[PDB]
Amino acid sequence: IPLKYGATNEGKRQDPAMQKFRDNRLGAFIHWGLYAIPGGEWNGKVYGGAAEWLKSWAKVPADEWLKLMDQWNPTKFDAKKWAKMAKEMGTKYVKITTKHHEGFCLWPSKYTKYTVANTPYKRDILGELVKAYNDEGIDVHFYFSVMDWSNPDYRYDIKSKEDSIAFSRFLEFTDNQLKELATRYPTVKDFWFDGTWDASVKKNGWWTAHAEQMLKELVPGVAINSRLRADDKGKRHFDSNGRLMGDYESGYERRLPDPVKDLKVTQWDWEACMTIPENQWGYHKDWSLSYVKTPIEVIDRIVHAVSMGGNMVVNFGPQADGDFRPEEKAMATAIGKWMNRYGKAVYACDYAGFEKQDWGYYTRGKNDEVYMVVFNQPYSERLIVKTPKGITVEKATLLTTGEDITVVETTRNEYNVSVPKKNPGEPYVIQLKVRAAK
Amino acid sequence: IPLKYGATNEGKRQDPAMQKFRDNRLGAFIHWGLYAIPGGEWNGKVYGGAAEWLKSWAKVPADEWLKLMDQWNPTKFDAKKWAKMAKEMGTKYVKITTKHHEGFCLWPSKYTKYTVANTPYKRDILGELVKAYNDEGIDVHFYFSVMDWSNPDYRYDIKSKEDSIAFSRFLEFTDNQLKELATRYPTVKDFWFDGTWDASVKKNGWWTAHAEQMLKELVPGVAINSRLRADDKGKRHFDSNGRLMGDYESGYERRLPDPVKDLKVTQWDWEACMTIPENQWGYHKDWSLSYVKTPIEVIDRIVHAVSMGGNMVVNFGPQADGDFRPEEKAMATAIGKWMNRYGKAVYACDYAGFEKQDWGYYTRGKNDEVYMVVFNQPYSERLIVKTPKGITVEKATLLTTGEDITVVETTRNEYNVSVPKKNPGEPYVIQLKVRAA
Ligand SMILES: C[C@@H]1O/C(=N\OC(=O)Nc2ccccc2)[C@@H](O)[C@H](O)[C@@H]1O
Ligand SMILES: C[C@@H]1O/C(=N\OC(=O)Nc2ccccc2)[C@@H](O)[C@H](O)[C@@H]1O
Repeated sequence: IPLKYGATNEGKRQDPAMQKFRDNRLGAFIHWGLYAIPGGEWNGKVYGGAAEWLKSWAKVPADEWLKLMDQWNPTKFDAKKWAKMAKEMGTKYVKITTKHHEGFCLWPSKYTKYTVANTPYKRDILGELVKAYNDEGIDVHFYFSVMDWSNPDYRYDIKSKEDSIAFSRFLEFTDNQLKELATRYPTVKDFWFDGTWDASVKKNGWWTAHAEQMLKELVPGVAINSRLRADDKGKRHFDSNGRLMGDYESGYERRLPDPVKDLKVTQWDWEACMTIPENQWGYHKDWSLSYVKTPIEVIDRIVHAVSMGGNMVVNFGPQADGDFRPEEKAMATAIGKWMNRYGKAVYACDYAGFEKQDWGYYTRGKNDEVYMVVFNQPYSERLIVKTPKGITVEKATLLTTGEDITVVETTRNEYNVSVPKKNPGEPYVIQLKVRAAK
Repeated sequence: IPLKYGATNEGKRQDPAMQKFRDNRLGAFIHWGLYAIPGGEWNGKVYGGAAEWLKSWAKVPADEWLKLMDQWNPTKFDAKKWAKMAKEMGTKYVKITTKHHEGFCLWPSKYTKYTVANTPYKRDILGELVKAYNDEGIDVHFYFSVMDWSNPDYRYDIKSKEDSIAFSRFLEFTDNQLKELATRYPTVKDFWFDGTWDASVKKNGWWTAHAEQMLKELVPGVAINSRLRADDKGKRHFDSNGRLMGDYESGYERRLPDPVKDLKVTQWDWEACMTIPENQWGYHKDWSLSYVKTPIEVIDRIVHAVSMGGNMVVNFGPQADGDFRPEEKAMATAIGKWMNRYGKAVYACDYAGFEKQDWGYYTRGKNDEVYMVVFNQPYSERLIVKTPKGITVEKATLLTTGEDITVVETTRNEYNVSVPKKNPGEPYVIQLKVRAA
């Protein structure tokens, strides 16, 4: 099908900027906005829904919601501390909410009064974060919500002549903010779009293709996520020729691809994001309301992503005062101790092409290292490895100690790899040397 | 498709005899015959192939092979010590080679001279084992090879009038031995046929249906394996309508059914068999030539079978002297030590209807117990349980202790059934209380 506004990449991008986005592998997400103030409570009622949607849950008028700017004073905010927290965690990039659905900008936009500038704190939070993260060697990605609850020219659908004209004004406004972010903060490496699912955006595929090109023209090598993009026909993420639009698929949140049934995902770049609670992105005061993931449950999902050729981003919702809740400091600390030991099987790794086994995941390094990441320790003391046609295992090594690991052939294309003599007592890595028959 | 010699069961038999066959779940195989004497070596060459096929590997003439009878003298043999070893192991049934391809009979058959009777030992080994196993409360099943290298009336195909005349004589001989086993040893619970794959048997489907019928008449509630059976069109195991013949499917000697892709096996009774080495059933003197399974690799396979509504039989190949090699005594000892702790999860258990998880297998007790048989201990300290649509986990208990196990709900239809407060330190069992509505 001829499309003017469909996909622009033939397979994965291999330019250095995309290779860096991919090699980074582990990200953090920051959700910070006016929603951190009520933290899921409005007018004495606590709402179970995602805190950053509280304006919706509590049916708050825009005027009353955005009045929260008068209370915005994150006195314990310290962009250097935040960047050290991310660096200690082992995050290679941070994705920041520049503007959520609420419409409150974390940078002093000249296109709205609903920004950091018009609060008691006054400071350009986005700018302080970009510089602090960048000083730590950490890449910065901008989340941006097209849907904007603060602009009455937004429309969910086009059902009239006045909807058409208002939505045209809305797209001009959106272009102004996007160009302003690209120009103010040229170290930006990615635009992660949200609030682009409505019938209104679907009917403006041309506009989604325009925003992608506009930002690519302003920011050499910038990445753009698939959630932005609709084609000529208003088909999202993948065009009507089934090709991926944008630079990477960003449709995975809180259910990762099946390691046996979804090997299709290894054909394109992709990024999963995840919450620590079941479904809280912004600060919610009461994490007793849903299940809260442990560090290992989070590390399992990071390795799972990389094992299938994808990035993983772990969300944080900072407190209204500018500090991180205890649960989130414990998470970043725990992930960071594990990444310092075992990160060689995450950073710059990818799909290995081996059949999934029960003990954990395989990942593949740039020089054909095959890492076994063991999450489930067999009582048998043998890790089953089934090799693809023509692949043999020549050696196994415990990554953290360098100790040689016994490898025994059990049948054609199957080995037992021995567990370490001493139980590592957490998820661990055995590095395989393998050979391809010519 | 209209069939006279297709399936005789509609779904699973549920008479007490089949319920016993199924509840037993854990079997032992015994491969014992003349092949135990050479143990895979013939004229100074050790053959790497299955030792019970040595006659075929070394191309031994029947006359020369069957002369091994002259050396058959297992003076270390004691059926009571065999029946005790099987009892310690937690085996509920024993499948015994009455006659393997070589055609040497472990019972004094009237229809051939190639029997224990015509050896120095003289004694009815089969009858001795039947009594010893039965007195320890162990069911006894008869392996029987229709293909018989001792009888020149055997044919692989029927391509001449002489082929027809000879094979007809061979089927008469086969019926005689089958009738003789069923009458001499009426405690027999099952006949597990082998040597039935040749065009000669496939083209005589009527006969396979006759041997099943004849044995079911002589032995009330006897089981008959799928391997015997060919229908009217020569379709084996499953008839041309896709319906299982005999009382259970006998396969998965190479690989067990896949826990995700082959849930279809839960629809019929089935039994897997396995070797401890990669492919040795009869005694082979050199177990260094292939990989030898550890006890936990064997218990993994047993639990896998029951988790998919199947039986598992672990093979033993006794030495020519009538004793068992050190590796087989260690295996039997270890399987029993584990089965005494955790056997509630195996005996009289079946498919649980739960989505397979990485840490191990579900089995279902007769009263809706759900056992998590944990082989792969998560560092997370959380065992993921996705329940089917309309099931909840009310509690969890370390089977060996009484100790209660924290269940946490995580999403709709998912839990972190906690691991036991203390790590059972081997494949272990946590028991779940479920509830539907
Ligand atoms: C990154 C997160 O994502 C969102 N929305 O994304 C989706 O709705 N994703 C989605 C929905 C259905 C299927 C797949 C993805 C936001 O509304 C949320 O507040 C947060 O910023
Ligand atoms: C029980 C064992 O089984 C045999 N044959 O069985 C099979 O080959 N079984 C099989 C093969 C393919 C698919 C399913 C079952 C015999 O030749 C062997 O000596 C041993 O007695």
